[PDB]
Amino acid sequence: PAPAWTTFRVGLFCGIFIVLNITLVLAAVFKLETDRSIWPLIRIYRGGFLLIEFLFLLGINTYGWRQAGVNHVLIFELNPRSNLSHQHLFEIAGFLGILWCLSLLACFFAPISVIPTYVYPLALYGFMVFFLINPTKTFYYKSRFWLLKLLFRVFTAPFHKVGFADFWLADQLNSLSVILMDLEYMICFYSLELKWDESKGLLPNNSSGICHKYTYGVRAIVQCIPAWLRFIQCLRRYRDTKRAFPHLVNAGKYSTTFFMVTFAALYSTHKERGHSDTMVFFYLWIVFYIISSCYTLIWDLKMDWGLFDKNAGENTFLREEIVYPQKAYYYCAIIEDVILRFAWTIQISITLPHSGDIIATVFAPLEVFRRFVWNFFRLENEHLNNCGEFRAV
Amino acid sequence: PAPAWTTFRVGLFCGIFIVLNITLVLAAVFKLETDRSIWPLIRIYRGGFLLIEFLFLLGINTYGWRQAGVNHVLIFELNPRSNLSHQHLFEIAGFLGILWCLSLLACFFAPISVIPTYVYPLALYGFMVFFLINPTKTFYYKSRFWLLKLLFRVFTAPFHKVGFADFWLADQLNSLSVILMDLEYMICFYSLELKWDESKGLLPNNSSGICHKYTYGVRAIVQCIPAWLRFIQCLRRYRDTKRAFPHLVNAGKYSTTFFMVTFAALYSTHKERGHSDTMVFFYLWIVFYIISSCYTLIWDLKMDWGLFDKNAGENTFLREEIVYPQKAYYYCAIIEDVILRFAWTIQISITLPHSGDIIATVFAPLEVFRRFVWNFFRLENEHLNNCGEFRAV
Ligand SMILES: CCCCCCCCCCCCCCCCCC(=O)OC[C@H](COP(=O)(O)OCCN)OC(=O)CCCCCCCCCCCCC
Ligand SMILES: CCCCCCCCCCCCCCCCCC(=O)OC[C@H](COP(=O)(O)OCCN)OC(=O)CCCCCCCCCCCCC
Ligand SMILES: CC(C)CCC[C@@H](C)[C@H]1CC[C@H]2[C@@H]3CC=C4C[C@@H](O)CC[C@]4(C)[C@H]3CC[C@]12C
Ligand SMILES: CC(C)CCC[C@@H](C)[C@H]1CC[C@H]2[C@@H]3CC=C4C[C@@H](O)CC[C@]4(C)[C@H]3CC[C@]12C
Repeated sequence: PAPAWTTFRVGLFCGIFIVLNITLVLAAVFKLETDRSIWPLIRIYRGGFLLIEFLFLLGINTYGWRQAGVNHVLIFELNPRSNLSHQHLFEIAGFLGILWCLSLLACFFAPISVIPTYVYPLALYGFMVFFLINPTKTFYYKSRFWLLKLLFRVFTAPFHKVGFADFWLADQLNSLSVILMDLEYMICFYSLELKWDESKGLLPNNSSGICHKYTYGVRAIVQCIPAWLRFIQCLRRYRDTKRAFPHLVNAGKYSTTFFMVTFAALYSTHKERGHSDTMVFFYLWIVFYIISSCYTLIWDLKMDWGLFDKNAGENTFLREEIVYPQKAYYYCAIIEDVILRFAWTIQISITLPHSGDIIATVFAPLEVFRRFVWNFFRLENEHLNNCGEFRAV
Repeated sequence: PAPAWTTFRVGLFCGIFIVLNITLVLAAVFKLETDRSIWPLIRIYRGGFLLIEFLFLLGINTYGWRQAGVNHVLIFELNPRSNLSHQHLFEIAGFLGILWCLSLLACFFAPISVIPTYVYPLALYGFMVFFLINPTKTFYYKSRFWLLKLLFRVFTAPFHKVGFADFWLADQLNSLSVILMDLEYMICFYSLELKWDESKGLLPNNSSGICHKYTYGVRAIVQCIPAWLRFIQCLRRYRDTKRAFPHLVNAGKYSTTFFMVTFAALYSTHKERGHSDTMVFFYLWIVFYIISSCYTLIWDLKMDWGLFDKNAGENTFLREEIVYPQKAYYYCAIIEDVILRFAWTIQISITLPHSGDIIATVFAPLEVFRRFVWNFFRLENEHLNNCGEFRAV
């Protein structure tokens, strides 16, 4: 198992997190100003919230993979000596989620003198970066180094060889593209919008902004920077393997992801300008959201998971062999990976007015939950079918 | 060891406790009224605070006894099958200390409608009793029943046989007599002082009370109800063993505890009345505090612990054999069991005006700490010397 101090730290951090969350809710109901816009803060903190949520669901995944015998230490090609058990991710999640609640609380109370209240997001997202690139061999240096060496083979896409960890993380970034949007919004807001002279700044004097629009191609390019990576990765895998079916057909789906965003952006620009030929684009976009919400779905079931098989037997649209104990799980996941998959690319085109933002903030933790369920059966099908194509035996 | 859920609960409760304590301090600095007396609440909550503190130091003791090999399962005559490890007392302490902080916080905010704010101490000290006398076999029913059957052989003193658990708890109640004083104050305050019509009540409209004085022979009788028990227990042990030295000389020390309290009470009554012959008592009291602060001290070292031995050897006023690893511990305890033991019976005679209360509240957690250090070497000397006189071999 794990030492008795690691479980103590897990519990301590989760308790502090719970109490600080309740205090956050109460202070937001009572101590709030209710006179200035709160969105320039909601986005900046929504990024980090999605990160913390993702780091806890990934701790639950590493427990489900071990209880069911998936052997994720050979698939990732990890080291069978030292690995992060679920209690080592439940611990980083809580630690980084304590500072998030502390920053969000200080941005409400501002319980200090002349120091401005816009330095708290900078402090939080500076500490979150310096926790990762600490050169001193402490606080999980082996894991952070294994992750830093690998976040470098992903962003420089076509110059390396694609292993399962590169593919897994590059596909994990597809459902985590809100972090990039909110990391771009922080920069464009701190650069040319927030007035440093005023002592409040983060909640500006209003109740009209220039960085959350689909602007001159810089919100759309960051929106699908996580599809460009996997497009090039599949093209490289085709260039190397020469098996033209799976890799080319696969890249043809991120290709569709490319068209939806550009057509939505074109329509948005044309109407915010007020051109007469705007509506012709709105008919095209709808075709790409219907085309690409299906392409990525009939691929999750038939090829990623491998469920709708012909020689199933008694399993009624599942595989011949299943690993997870029960059998209702495979049907709840099937019914969920269509409901949550339709809404996922609404939120990619949609990222319209202030009613078009309480939808993005609500659906953002539902694209990091759909990936949490993807990770469960992708790894299982990779274990007993080797369908990724990445292992000789 | 222990299951991985018990350590998680330990950590969770300690984290919630820490955060709620910091919130308590902040709300007492800021949200306070600063217009009404706060003592009628300080006493009522000081009782429960001492209880919670005692239940955590006793968890540390059960760890020190096991790491050093004291074998407290045979001395107490426990069951070698199921016993509370230190993590099962670290858990009850935190659980009961969460409700304490919640009650103390509600008494500050009063964050509910017409319901009065004096029902929170009643709620807390009703739940603390009903956690113990739950007939349903859940939430440590074996331990709570072993304790309830034994709190009955202690209060009915001379009709049972004195084992080590009876003596141990009856001597533990000597340094926990503030709980009884604050349980008597709660009753005499809720009975004839607090006006139920007013919605605040607990903080009365003032900045003159009739229940914390050394009153007509009730505060003093409850003050030394924990010395009467051990007096009778030693008399019974003499009646049975017929060895007249240790038991009679032992009872002769709680006899001295009896005289200090009555002389202090006589002096206090005579001066608050204003009699001319008051000061003659103040010379007697001082003789009993000097006589009885020495009697109980030269007994802790020579007979309870057994340190100042003649055949020590190289241990320089310790035993021939010592169990705890280091050797500075035995000297810090020697130097502490005189400093903290002089002040212990100041606080018994004292319990004088409002300057005579910030001393009792401050010294109350220093008589529950001096028993925390007693428990360490009493059990060790009982282990390797059998000096209690309670085991044939
Ligand atoms: C504005 C908002 C911006 C926020 C910026 C924040 C930057 C990043 C801060 C995140 C902190 C994450 C801490 C590091 C987590 C380490 C997890 C890890 O790598 O372990 C994964 C585990 C196997 O790791 P082992 O250590 O056992 O390997 C040992 C032998 N070499 O086995 C596994 O299952 C793999 C799990 C890997 C976790 C992947 C996390 C990816 C997160 C980085 C993406 C960031 C872009 C936004
Ligand atoms: C106004 C303020 C008033 C407050 C009123 C509150 C009333 C009491 C509420 C207290 C809750 C305490 C919960 C019970 C604690 C149980 C601890 C216990 O008994 O275990 C002690 C342990 C051995 O116990 P085992 O269960 O292993 O025995 C099994 C086989 N028969 O081995 C040990 O080392 C012994 C430890 C025993 C702890 C003794 C605690 C004594 C506290 C009661 C005194 C109360 C008077 C104020
Ligand atoms: C109708 C919809 C919304 C239902 C929601 C689907 C969710 C709750 C279902 C679908 C996938 C399921 C998971 C699939 C497999 C495992 C592995 C197992 O060892 C623990 C249960 C666990 C961890 C399941 C938890 C429940 C689960 C997450
Ligand atoms: C000068 C005075 C105030 C010093 C304070 C004395 C205190 C801190 C000393 C005296 C008795 C000591 C304890 C005696 C023995 C043990 C058992 C051992 O396995 C752990 C250390 C521990 C738990 C010690 C902790 C430190 C201790 C509590």
